[PDB]
Amino acid sequence: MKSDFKFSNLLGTVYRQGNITFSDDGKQLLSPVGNRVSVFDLINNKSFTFEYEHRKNIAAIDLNKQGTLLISIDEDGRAILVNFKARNVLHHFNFKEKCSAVKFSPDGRLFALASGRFLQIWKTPDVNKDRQFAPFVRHRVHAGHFQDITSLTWSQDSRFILTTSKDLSAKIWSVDSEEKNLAATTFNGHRDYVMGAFFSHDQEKIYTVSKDGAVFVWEFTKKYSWRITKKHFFYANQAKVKCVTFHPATRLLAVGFTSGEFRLYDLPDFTLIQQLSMGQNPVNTVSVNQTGEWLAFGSSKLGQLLVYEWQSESYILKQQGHFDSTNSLAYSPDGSRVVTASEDGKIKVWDITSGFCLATFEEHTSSVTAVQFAKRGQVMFSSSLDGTVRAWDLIRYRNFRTFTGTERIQFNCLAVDPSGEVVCAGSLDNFDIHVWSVQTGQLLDALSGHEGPVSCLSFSQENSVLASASWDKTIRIWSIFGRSQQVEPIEVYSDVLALSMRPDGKEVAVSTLKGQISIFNIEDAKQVGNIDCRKDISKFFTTIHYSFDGMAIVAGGNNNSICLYDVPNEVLLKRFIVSRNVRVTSVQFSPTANAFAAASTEGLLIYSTNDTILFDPFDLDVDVTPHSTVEALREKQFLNALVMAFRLNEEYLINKVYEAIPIKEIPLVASNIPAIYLPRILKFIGDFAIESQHIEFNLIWIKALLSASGGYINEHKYLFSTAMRSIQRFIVRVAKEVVNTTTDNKYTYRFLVST
Amino acid sequence: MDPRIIVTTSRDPSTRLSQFAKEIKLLFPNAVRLNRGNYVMPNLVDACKKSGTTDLVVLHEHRGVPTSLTISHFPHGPTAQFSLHNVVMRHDIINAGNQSEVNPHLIFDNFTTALGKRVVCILKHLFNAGPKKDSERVITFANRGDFISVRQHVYVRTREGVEIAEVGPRFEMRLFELRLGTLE
Amino acid sequence: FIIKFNHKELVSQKNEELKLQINRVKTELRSALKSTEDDLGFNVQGLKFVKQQWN
Amino acid sequence: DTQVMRTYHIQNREDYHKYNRICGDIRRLANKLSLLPPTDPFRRKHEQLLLDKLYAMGVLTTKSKISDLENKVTVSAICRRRLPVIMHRLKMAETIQDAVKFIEQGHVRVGPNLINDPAYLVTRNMEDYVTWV
Amino acid sequence: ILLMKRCRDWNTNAKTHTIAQRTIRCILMHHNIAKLSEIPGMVKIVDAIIPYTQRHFTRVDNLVEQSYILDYAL
Amino acid sequence: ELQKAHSEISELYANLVYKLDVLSSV
Amino acid sequence: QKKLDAEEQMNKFHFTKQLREGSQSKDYSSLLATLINFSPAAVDLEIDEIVWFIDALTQGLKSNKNFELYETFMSLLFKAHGDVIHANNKNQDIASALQNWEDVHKKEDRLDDLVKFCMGVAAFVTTA
Repeated sequence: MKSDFKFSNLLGTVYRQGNITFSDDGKQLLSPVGNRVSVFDLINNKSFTFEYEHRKNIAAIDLNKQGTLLISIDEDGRAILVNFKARNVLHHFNFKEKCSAVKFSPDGRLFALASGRFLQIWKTPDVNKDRQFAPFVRHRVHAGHFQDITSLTWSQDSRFILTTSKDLSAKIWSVDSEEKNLAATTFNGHRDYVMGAFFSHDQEKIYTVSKDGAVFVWEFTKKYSWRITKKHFFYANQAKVKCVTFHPATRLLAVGFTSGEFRLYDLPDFTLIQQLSMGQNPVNTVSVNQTGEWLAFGSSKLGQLLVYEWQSESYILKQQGHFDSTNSLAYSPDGSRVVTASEDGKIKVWDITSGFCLATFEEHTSSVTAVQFAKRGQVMFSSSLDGTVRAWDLIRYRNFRTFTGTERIQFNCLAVDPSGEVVCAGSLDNFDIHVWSVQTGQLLDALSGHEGPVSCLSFSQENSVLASASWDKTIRIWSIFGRSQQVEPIEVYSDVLALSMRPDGKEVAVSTLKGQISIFNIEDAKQVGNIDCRKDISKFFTTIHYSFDGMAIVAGGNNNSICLYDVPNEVLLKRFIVSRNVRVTSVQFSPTANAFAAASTEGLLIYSTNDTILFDPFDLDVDVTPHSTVEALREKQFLNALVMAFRLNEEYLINKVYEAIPIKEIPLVASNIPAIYLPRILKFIGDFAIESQHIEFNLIWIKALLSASGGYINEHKYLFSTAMRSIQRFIVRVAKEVVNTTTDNKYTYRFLVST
Repeated sequence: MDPRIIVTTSRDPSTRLSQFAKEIKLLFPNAVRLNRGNYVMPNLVDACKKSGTTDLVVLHEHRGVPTSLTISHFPHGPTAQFSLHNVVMRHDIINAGNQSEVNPHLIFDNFTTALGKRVVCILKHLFNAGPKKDSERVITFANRGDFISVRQHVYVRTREGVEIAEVGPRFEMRLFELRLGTLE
Repeated sequence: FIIKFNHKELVSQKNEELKLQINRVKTELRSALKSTEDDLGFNVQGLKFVKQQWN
Repeated sequence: DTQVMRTYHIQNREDYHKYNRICGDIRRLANKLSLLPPTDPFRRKHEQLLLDKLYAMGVLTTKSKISDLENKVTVSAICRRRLPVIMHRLKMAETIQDAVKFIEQGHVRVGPNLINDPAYLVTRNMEDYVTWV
Repeated sequence: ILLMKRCRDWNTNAKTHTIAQRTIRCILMHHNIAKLSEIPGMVKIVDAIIPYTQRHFTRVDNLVEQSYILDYAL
Repeated sequence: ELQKAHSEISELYANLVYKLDVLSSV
Repeated sequence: QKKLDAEEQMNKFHFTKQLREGSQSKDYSSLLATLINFSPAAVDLEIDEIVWFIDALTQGLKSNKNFELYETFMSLLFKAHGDVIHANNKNQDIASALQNWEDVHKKEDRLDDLVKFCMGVAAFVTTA
């Protein structure tokens, strides 16, 4: 593996503060985090743009009128421009001062920034290529006010700017030096502090709201001038109106509270439509869709990290969690679901291929320390600081058992067999290791062998060997299923915390008490010790994992860095997190061989092996044209089209050279493929299958290949392990579709015979 | 809960110490026979603390009075040393009758709860090997002041007659050094 | 179990009477078991639909 | 008052107020749980668990009776759970001043983690694992 | 209802439930959907039989789909 | 009464366990 | 997308011109296009005509495409109108259209056994 591994997702949605908005399409959600910007699509949540020039963690964000331009503003007053796929088109330090709000036109000509005591409006650049040192042009600026500008509103004429100010007043701005009605007349009389104003989309009602709950209505009579029309006085509501947004339907109001509840109103009626509670944590900001069908509102960082989507006919579209700093991760045996462990004592399941927050379990009394799956796909065991461990199955959602029984307040490491018979846990403050049969919770023994705190534990796929790393310079090996016990080695060096097993039972990886990470086998032949963990903005060794093909391990400490290594000596690639104020605490490796994970305090995973890179595996260009020679082998010689266009690796060719060959030709092809061109096409089918609707077509392929070379992948293991997992998830996720509905037309014909 | 007992002598046992160590081995599922290749290692504290065991038994021989038994509870550290009556030639028995997992009834005669009570706890805390708690045999601890006697008998009923069965060796010990241990 | 221990092409390699014997054996098994499969697969949804009406 | 502020190298003046509020909560818990009928096992069980967790927190290092809960829980007891006082009394440095001088500049280690805070606290069972770098 | 509660009793253990299947497929063929007009209480029954047969669905499904594997190799 | 006293004392005990638990691992 | 409808059907919490113009000839391709376009129509199939609906569906199975939506249409039809289908005592002209559905549904039975083959053989190479 050599591929360009880079961030194109993140681990759970909103940790931090910011604005929030939709696209004009109604199908794309714009919900930032503090550090980057994560724009989901509403159906099948995915990840589109990933800027990083933000040195400070706050955003202000909006798109113009079709989503071709996105900005994001942090505290300092520099902004960054992207078009559609994070080109990072333009970059622009804009201000030495912070910004409160940013607003486009519905026309894409003008541009709106509120800062300091001024108001900036800019001429918008179109989409082009680059070639501007300074792309933004100043149109006008307006002086002046008395203090800060906190909210901003645009009108439909693109001539008419309604803006509030911090000094309990509002003002009006004609854009094109018109002096619309020859008046920029102030709005006063407000007893309390102003949180927002809105201009209605019929040019006759000018709208203001205050922090107390008061709402003031002015008319377009400019006897002659402004007169009040409807007043209020609220003294018993007794909170503060935190945020406010107005409908493009021009009938409805939305009001957010610090108290933790959600208000809806009507504009000239002042009827109470609905209010909804979600907690006590304050509402930060709220924005409505362009058609009033969907509502979304964001919640503040110290309070809920939760953003709901409620409709006007009252049902919650998207609910979510995404809590704080994370302890542990593990991949499911199907490569789609990822467990997380949080500090507040929950266990949440994340479907991070598709951004759902699926399901939770809450029986913990305090923080969670360890999660890992069993290989059956049935059950998963959680470990806590509760003083006990417990079992879980997936959509039965029911607690099997809660093993404990000696007086204890701290467990720190949890590991189970592949056999599912016995569960072992290592006490951080007892010098002993615990086992339990999963049948009862009987206590078999207490295996007394250490002299320090036992701190990392794992099993083998041979499954007769227990690997037991304690924090006293001593690695130990155990027998559980024989009729005796064993002799346990001594390290040379440097107290260990991180243990990691090869899936063979033949190799053990340890992390020494410095940057040296070291490996040795089960006949203690120490292969490599490897160099430090760099990137200060002391050095550590916290987690380490053996990759599934048996050719790589991944090291993560707590120093803003993560390193790749192979089985020989060499440093492969060092990826790392840039931000500003631990980060990494857990890393494991996917069973799809496409990416892996790194549990960070921000929360960020993916590596994403892609195929945009020109690899030349077996002398690619002696097959001179990728087009015309392949065009010759689409007419003739379908054995040679596979070997020719397979040495080539344009993904824009493999669809056609793979599709075009006929059905009867397929067993003749699979019977005559070379054994060296096998795994990349077995991995190609396992990830091309999940996309298209060619189920019959790919299924006759996998019949031919799996029918062809069964013993060869039986003996030449540990790569077709990964590929075989990738095809098996497609097989089960299509089988449980068509067996269900084919049953649902299998009852029908005999149900006709009934009566 | 039930203890883990280790038995150990000097590097040079004869037959008379061998068969004696074979009888003292017969207090299992937790009694194990073991010699040292040095005389007594000073690393036995790391041996028991690392192994997690609770109790230790040492057989040796001195010339202040003749031959000596030693019992110690390991983590706290009380240690009773006792003197024996006869070490000359016992019965060559390593297992006969039942197994030693059978928890017998335990008999103390001549109740002295003034200052021998710490002894009477330890003999309770030693002979609880096994999950049985139901009597098949019996072991007798006879005080005669500072002379105690040890017996092993099996229930032999005959026409509902409570007849004893003498089996094993017959001991008679005296309180030798008992070092004042700690809460540590 | 006896197919996974040992074997069909690790005890002999010839197109013989045991090889074609196994073909009719497994056809008998898959038919006779598919019968019970179809009977149950009609039985269950036969039971559901009356609970659909006993509202 | 400021005798305590000057004895234990407190970097602030706020810390005496904060620990005063926590000890006030412990005393009013003690008084409210005290005024029950003394055969009610609620009172016996909860004062017992409060005793055991205050064993573990190292504040009542002394093995105690019930009436010690009014008596000994002060600010200076929890102030003796601060790191450099554990460091001095474990005979590493020479004064409390020089212990704070070492923790200001990174040479002290509890467990496998670096420490640079003079307000980290130690248990009665974490202080076995204190060394240098 | 007297036979049908014996079907409830016979759906419990494995390897016999098949016999308890056979009459059930009979009776829906020989009576109408109303379970002819005057009908006693058996909602506990018709509730009870569904999870057992749903459970026996998957086992014979696995024997069937694994039975093809001994043919499908050679 | 007695049940009320068990209510408020179990409340302050639940709060106090939290306040000491903040200092327990920090 | 292919998960969206099959999860979308289980519910946890004009068009009248075209079907009658398909009552005249075989114009149900545009009708199946307005079925495949948008609007989960669990209320729209509940607002005679059921025969032309089944003939529309047999034109749906006639092409070798979009069976994953079509099977869901068929089963939802037997969830919603399943009494008017039943007619209390069957074999009206309804059952002729069901008979038109039966044999082509017997034609589409082949795909399941292949899935059993790959699932069990892949399970064997996973084990062995």
